[PDB]
Amino acid sequence: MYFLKNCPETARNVVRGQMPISGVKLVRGTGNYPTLVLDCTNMGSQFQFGEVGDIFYIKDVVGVKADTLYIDPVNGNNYNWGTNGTKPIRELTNIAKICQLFRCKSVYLNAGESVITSNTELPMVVFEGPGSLKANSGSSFLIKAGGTLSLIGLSGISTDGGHMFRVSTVEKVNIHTNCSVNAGAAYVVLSEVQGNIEYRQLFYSVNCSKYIGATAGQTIAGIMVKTATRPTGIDAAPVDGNVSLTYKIIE
Amino acid sequence: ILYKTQGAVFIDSNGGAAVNNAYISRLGNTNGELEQAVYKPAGFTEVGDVAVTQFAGSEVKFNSPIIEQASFDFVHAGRDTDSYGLFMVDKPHIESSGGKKKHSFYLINTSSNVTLSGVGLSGQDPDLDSMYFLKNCPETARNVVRGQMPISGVKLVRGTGNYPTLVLDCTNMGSQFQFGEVGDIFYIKDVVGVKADTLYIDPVNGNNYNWGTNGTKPIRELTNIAKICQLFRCKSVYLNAGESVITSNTELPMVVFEGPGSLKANSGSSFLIKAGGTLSLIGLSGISTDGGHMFRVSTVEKVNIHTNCSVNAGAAYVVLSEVQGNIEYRQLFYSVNCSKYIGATAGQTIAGIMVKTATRPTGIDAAPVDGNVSLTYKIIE
Repeated sequence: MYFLKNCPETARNVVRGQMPISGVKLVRGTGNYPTLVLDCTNMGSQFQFGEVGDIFYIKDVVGVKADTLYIDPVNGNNYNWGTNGTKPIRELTNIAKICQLFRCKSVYLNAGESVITSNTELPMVVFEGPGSLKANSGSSFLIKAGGTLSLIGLSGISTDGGHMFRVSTVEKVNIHTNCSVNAGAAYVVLSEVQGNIEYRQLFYSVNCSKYIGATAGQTIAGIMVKTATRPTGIDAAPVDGNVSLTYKIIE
Repeated sequence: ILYKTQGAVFIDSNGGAAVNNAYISRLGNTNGELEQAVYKPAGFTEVGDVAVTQFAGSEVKFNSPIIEQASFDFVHAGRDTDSYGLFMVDKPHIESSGGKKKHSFYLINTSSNVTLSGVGLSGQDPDLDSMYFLKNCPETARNVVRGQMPISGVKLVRGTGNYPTLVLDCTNMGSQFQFGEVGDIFYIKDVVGVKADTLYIDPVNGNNYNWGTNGTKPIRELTNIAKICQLFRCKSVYLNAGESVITSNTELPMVVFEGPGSLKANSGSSFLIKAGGTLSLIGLSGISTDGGHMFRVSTVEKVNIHTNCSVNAGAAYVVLSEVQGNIEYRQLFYSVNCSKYIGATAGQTIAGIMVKTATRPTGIDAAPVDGNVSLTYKIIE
């Protein structure tokens, strides 16, 4: 419908009214700045039958919501909105942005491994589904906002070497993992700022050198690890020296 | 147009057609409510003259029409097959002598975009008359309202069907919270740019037709308080004197509750906590249940429960986590009674607890929570 060619950072291409009844591909473009705005647009059933095209070009959304973002690394299509179960997207690249725009409460991961090869932000929502999450090429999942990130019943999450969650926000961060977790020789959580983190591992299994660490100046954290399958050797020292514990619940 | 039964009727293919600055009026109000529309959609069964009727996929653009003395100003139905046909009205000037009117916008199986110009009204029947009547509008439909509400109080919406579709898009509400009525809050899907600080509840004198956001017009039941608070971004709920009760599980917004009223969960129901934040009960005459757990938490986000009033959960718990929760509960003075402060249905919930009152079940100071809850901190003398 729209082609945004080199629209400047300050420009806005506002869309109001009602979308066509039949599905359409909303936008495509060229240029380094998103400018399309959905201002209370009546999307009809476009989430189910249409496509966004290129999500990069959407600047902001007002009055349009969706409860869940669906990902399918096998049968997904990035042209899709991703907010309707029958039209899931394929990659994780823009899931933080999409959840931000549509105020999603959860992300559903269909069967298969959803992978990242460079640092990618995760929205602070509930992740569910049979899929798994993987950080390759020594990348990390990024936590840039406060709230609670929950991984529930997933096939697991792991990295091929890098720290699993890099926290760059000073707001209260809760990490709730109810699935298998494996950060290998790295940490499950690395605070890159003077953080405030609560981490809780519920059942399944967890592996890491430290559950939580920080690059420098003291980070406060609370931790609960409820599972027999853990690095029992760090029960006495679950965090690095840059982290101070508010509470420790293990065993 | 000066008519008796129907002013104008637009049906089927009228793509791109326009009706600008129309002046449609019935000649007087007398017996207008008895006129029976001749050309109408199947979905319109009411009796009363209709100024403008539209159906079968007709989507004429109505710019600044002036509609007078009509029972129904506009009756519009989307196409039967796929709800096609946007109801488009920009700045209608609606008037009626004696304030006689049934509905201004009778929308059936459709979407709409209406901009108000501060002119309008709702009928004399304090129960059935409303500006909008939304009939069987599908889940994907949106009936958007922009502009300025009428200066005089009106009842905004009524409807039939299982899906909310009305959207307040930065609507200038004027003094409608104080003088008008929402009518049926169920039909409101979303609200943008419209806020209110407090929701007022009065189980004795309240009226559910009210918005509830103005102190002189409180609502009466707790059924939709969470929805209303979420829509208008309310910061607190004020409970007027008397007992506000629920008989089935009801969500509570995470805001401050104040006032002389009390909260009561009857027939075994529980209050539901579905979002993170802080729920505070300050100075109320008390909160209690007739047997169900007091607060059922279904969110994994951090939840703070602050009760500075009398709390009685009887043989049940004050808080039951239905998920792997993260809860902090603080009881300040007054009294508290329960079998356990916090419990969970399964796989460990973390909780912090402070109980500052001598009037508590001291028998559980040593074991304040069930086996599915692990404590982060415990502050009890």
